[PDB]
Amino acid sequence: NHHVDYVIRFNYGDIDTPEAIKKFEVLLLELSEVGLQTEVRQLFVFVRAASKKKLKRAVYQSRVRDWLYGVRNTEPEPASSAKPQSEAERLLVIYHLITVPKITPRHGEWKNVDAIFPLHDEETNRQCMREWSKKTFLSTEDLDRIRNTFGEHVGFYFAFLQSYFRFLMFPAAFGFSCWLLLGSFSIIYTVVNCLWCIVFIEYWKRQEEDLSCRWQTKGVSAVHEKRAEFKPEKEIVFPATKRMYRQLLQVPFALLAAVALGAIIATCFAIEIFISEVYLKGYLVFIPTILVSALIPTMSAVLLTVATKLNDYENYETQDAYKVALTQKIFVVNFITSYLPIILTAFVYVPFASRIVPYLDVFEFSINPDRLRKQVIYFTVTAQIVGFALETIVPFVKQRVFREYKEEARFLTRVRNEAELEDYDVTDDLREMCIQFGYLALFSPVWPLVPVSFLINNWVELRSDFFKICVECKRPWPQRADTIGPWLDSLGFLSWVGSITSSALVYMFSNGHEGPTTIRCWALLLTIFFSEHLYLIVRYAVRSALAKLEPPNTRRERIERFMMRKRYLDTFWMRQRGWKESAEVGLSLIT
Amino acid sequence: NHHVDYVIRFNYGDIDTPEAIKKFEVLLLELSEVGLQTEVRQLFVFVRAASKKKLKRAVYQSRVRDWLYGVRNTEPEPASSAKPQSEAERLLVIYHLITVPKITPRHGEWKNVDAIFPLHDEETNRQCMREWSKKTFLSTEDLDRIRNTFGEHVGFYFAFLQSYFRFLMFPAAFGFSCWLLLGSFSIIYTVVNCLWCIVFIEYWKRQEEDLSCRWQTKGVSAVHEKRAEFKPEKEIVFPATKRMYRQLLQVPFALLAAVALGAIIATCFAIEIFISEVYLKGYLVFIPTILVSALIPTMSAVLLTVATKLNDYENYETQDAYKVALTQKIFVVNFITSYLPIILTAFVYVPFASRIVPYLDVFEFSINPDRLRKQVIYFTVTAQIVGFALETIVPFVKQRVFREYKEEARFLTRVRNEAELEDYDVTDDLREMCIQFGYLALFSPVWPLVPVSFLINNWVELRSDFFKICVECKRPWPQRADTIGPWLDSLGFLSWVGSITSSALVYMFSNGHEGPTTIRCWALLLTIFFSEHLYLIVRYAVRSALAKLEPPNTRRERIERFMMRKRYLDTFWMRQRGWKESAEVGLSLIT
Ligand SMILES: CCCCCCCCCCCCCCCCCC
Ligand SMILES: CCCCCCCCCCCCCCCCCC
Ligand SMILES: CCCCCCCCCCCC
Ligand SMILES: CCCCCCCCCCCC
Ligand SMILES: CCCCCCCCCCCC
Ligand SMILES: CCCCCCCCCCCC
Ligand SMILES: CCCCCCCCCCCC
Ligand SMILES: CCCCCCCCCCCC
Ligand SMILES: CCCCCCCCCCCC
Ligand SMILES: CCCCCCCCCCCC
Ligand SMILES: CCCCCCCCCC
Ligand SMILES: CCCCCCCCCC
Ligand SMILES: CCCCCC
Ligand SMILES: CCCCCC
Ligand SMILES: [Ca+2]
Ligand SMILES: [Ca+2]
Ligand SMILES: [Ca+2]
Ligand SMILES: [Ca+2]
Repeated sequence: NHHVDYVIRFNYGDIDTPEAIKKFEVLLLELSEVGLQTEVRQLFVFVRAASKKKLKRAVYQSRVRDWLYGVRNTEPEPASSAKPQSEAERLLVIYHLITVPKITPRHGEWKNVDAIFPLHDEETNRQCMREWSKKTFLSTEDLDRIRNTFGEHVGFYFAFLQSYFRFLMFPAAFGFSCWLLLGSFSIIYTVVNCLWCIVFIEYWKRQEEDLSCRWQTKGVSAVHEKRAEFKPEKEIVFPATKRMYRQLLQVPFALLAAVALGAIIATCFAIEIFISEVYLKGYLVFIPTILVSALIPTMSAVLLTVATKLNDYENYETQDAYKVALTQKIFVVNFITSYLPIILTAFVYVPFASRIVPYLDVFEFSINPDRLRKQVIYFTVTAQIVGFALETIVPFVKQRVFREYKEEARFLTRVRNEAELEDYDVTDDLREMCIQFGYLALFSPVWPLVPVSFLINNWVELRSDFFKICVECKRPWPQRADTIGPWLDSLGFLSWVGSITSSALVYMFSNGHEGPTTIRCWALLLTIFFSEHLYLIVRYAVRSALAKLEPPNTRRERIERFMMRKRYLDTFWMRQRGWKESAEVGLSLIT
Repeated sequence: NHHVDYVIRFNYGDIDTPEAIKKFEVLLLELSEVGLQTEVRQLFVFVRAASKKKLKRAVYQSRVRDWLYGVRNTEPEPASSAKPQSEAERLLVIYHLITVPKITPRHGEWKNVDAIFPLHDEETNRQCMREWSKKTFLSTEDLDRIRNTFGEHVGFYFAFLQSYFRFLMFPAAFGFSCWLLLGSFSIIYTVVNCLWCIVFIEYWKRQEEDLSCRWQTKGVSAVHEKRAEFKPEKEIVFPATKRMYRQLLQVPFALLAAVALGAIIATCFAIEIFISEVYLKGYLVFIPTILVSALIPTMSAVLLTVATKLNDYENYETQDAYKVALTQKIFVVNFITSYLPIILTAFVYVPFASRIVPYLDVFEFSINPDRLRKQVIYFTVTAQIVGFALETIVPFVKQRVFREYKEEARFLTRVRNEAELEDYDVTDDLREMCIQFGYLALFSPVWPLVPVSFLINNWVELRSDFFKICVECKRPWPQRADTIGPWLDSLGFLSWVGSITSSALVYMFSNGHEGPTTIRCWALLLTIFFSEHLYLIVRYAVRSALAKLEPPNTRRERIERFMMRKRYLDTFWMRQRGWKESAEVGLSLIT
């Protein structure tokens, strides 16, 4: 309540006598530029809009600026009827009316300010957290409500997850038939799956071209806020050619992550085989479990600081390209810590365990035949439950218990209890969706009921993720995007390898595993070359098909830019006696 | 001379008494719409511009129309200083001032008119046919001269061929070292070749984005002339969804062309092996040569009429998409009649001739070891000479001899001698360049001196193709394009397979051919999977590198559309006493 748009908190780090001076500078610069800077702090500084006229100029100066960079594409309405018409759109102007240069508190670094965040609208969360908890799919008018608050970068998540949930009803039905009627490893199911994983990619690439155009946000790559942490050396900047000689260093980082995380997973996989040989039994089972659940959360956390100390080398003048180039350096960790402990089961054991059974240095064997099937149960069913309680229930209990040991203006506690909470990142929430797409592409022929396990998940995960933004963490400031970003390029790579891994897995499991038995000459490498090249000419056929059907929300963009230019537009021997005698020459010619 | 812009000829087919009437209609419709329709025919009708004012309106009505469809992107200059400033640009308005509906003679069909064509400017051909016959590369000011006449669709050919000639100096030097120092089949040369074939593709895709922007023609896909041969069923048209159920029939056509042309090439290859067995000797050599040089020119000519009777099924409302969709149906013939007689040598003989020697039904054998090397000489060296004389010298003699047996206004013969000539097609001229790129990608490790054979060719072929447009065939009317078209998509496919075919050819020629000897299990299919997947992550690295460096002619497009929109733009508990008292609250808080 109380018409607050943002708060601005303070750290109290050092000696107060320059901090008296710095408090003026973070307050003089506001009141010279925005209005009604107020504090009933303790320290956090409230901020309002200035007037019902100085705000209306700032909305018009923003609707002009994205127009002439080629986003809005209509004409900007003037300051007479310049109502913001959206709660997220008004909060977006104010944050650009604070964060931008030429105004900055520079909220992360180079000053002494902790965070800037808006306040929740509790009465419209409570009437939606219970509203679409009953429906099985929420409508386009419901998704625009998640756009008119929380910005659009949060809005592309819940529309992706909705469109992911809507297409999962086809493999969940068809995989149910292949489980109940067929057995596993069926040659029909692994073909329909890879044909399914093409259409969902090529539908969503067409779907973003509607939804980033219907929300008037197609082309925001031109309009990105700059990073303060940027070191140019010229003026009207940094040469992009010097990036390529320094982004080339990213490839020795990817070799390092595959060789450091590759060892720790292969070590802890080798030890838990060794209890099947030698073994006290029940005590020693959790010895590889302790080591793998403590080292790769630590070793990956080392590789974040290596990636961060690498990513701040290359300058990346825009804020978006910094977050994208960091995320593409983390997916090589996320590919290798989540798919390697099941590649190493399916492609090492059942090929050969007789070669690696006589090596007894970590102090008769038939293969336990369901080591693979039990392990693909563990992520897609079990870890979807213990991962549900760990991101929603357990941090909700941690924040509730923490307030209980602590215990005209009562909401100054409520703002203070909101200021303690965490801060949402959609990139942290897209990686749990992009990776679990991998198990549906890479390892679905083992136990074909895995799309049923994600169908039940993604209905609940759609609600629990809207739960955690409203009551568990603070409100994200409204951020704009024209796509989900790096993941769409990586959701297509992850279905590439799913065509190689599946069709190689179907051939060996032709009614016998037997870990030197299966032919590889005309069989294994041939069905990889043939299946994967049949993958490519199908996605070439689907992508070239959907590019010929433009959807209506982007057809109304091309027509509307036509009408804009329509309105700015609106602001010597010859003697044959014309044609009546020239035709008389032709009538004379008859032979 | 004589200020003629186009001529319009006539057929004299049927009985003259409605042809008296039809002569009025093709002349009344001109003089109501254009000026100075004149004939000193025999029949062909001259046509001029109307005035120095009615022409200037038509140039302005064309510069407006491509602007508001988003091509010209500046503002159109008004009719005061609306000089056409180009010879091809003035002839382009007149042809659209004749051919377009709502005016049509519809020059191909549904009336009785044969052809419309402009006249050559002989004095500026003669001063350029000898001018750049001395230089080794012609400049950007020389290429604009081939743009300001002959349109732009001819202009993208001579700029592609120039940029192809400029990058061929690197394999011609490096392949000369690999021939003189190394032998054939060297593992270094086949890697640098496939790395070369990526950069030339990814440079030219970046180069068209300059050259179709510097010529003010980026986005002409919006502005295409319609086809008269078009059968809609609605109004404000034909559903594009019905195309996909009928373009699906293109794939059984491609199976038919590979099985009809596949037989005749495999038959005539089998017979010329059979003279190496049984054999009179010298008479019987040319028996497969006669059959293969007479059936595949006939059998392909059948497949044009099948493709044409297929392509007119799907409507293709634009003129460009008809020519593109025909050309993509002919490349499956051109792939299979030009590369199959050397795939079938390299991948059948030296794998196994002992299996196919005992089959003697077409009435000891060591393999003639240079059947492959002598055959790859034949296209890349010999057929480049007998193909030179067959497209330039021999049709020049055919047109010169034909006039000699025949033998105030002398040029009415010159126009009549120009009207007899052939008509140029750039698509017929790009296919001889796109296919000979295939031999440089697909079969370069045999006899590595093949880029020297195309370097000498492409200097001569650049001049002889400019020779044949000026004196051998009539002038093409100025046609616009923003790319070379279908070939750029097919010049990348043709380097895909060149990474598979080369790296498989290096493995079976590791110092022994021996047509069951080479391992294929861990060797042949493995070096295809690894080499080709290393091809893909290199072209992903090159394409993502060049997309980060925008060239200046398209940077001056994005800035210039910014300045266009710049000019159309130019046509309640609160009491804390501002900030000077709000800061006084923070100074009190010290502990
Ligand atoms: C279950 C082990 C038996 C392995 C031997 C059978 C392999 C010989 C038959 C090849 C089957 C694959 C044919 C090539 C792939 C075609 C898919 C496009
Ligand atoms: C010349 C005939 C000899 C064939 C046997 C040699 C094959 C065994 C060594 C494999 C060489 C290729 C290694 C895999 C390709 C790596 C290229 C990325
Ligand atoms: C607009 C949503 C279209 C629904 C199509 C769902 C069909 C799922 C199967 C996809 C083809 C394999
Ligand atoms: C761990 C991967 C290397 C193991 C090699 C196993 C060799 C066993 C003999 C099979 C011969 C191909
Ligand atoms: C579309 C790519 C997946 C096709 C899978 C086919 C696998 C064929 C294996 C047959 C072995 C008997
Ligand atoms: C980038 C477009 C790739 C898909 C089009 C090429 C199809 C490649 C098939 C190659 C099979 C040998
Ligand atoms: C503008 C033309 C650049 C010339 C570059 C030619 C270099 C040829 C070798 C290409 C790299 C393999
Ligand atoms: C023409 C292609 C089929 C020829 C098959 C040759 C078989 C020879 C014996 C080799 C066994 C793989
Ligand atoms: C870049 C793709 C071409 C690479 C060719 C490598 C071929 C390796 C063959 C080695 C066999 C001894
Ligand atoms: C269309 C983009 C294709 C290139 C990017 C994907 C790279 C594929 C490499 C897959 C290796 C297994
Ligand atoms: C080991 C996997 C390394 C590559 C991860 C995917 C990065 C490419 C995305 C297109
Ligand atoms: C036998 C070759 C058939 C395919 C020819 C290439 C058509 C695809 C172009 C991308
Ligand atoms: C047989 C090759 C087909 C390729 C189509 C893109
Ligand atoms: C090892 C896979 C690398 C893929 C890079 C696109
Ligand atoms: Ca989850
Ligand atoms: Ca979550
Ligand atoms: Ca030629
Ligand atoms: Ca030619």
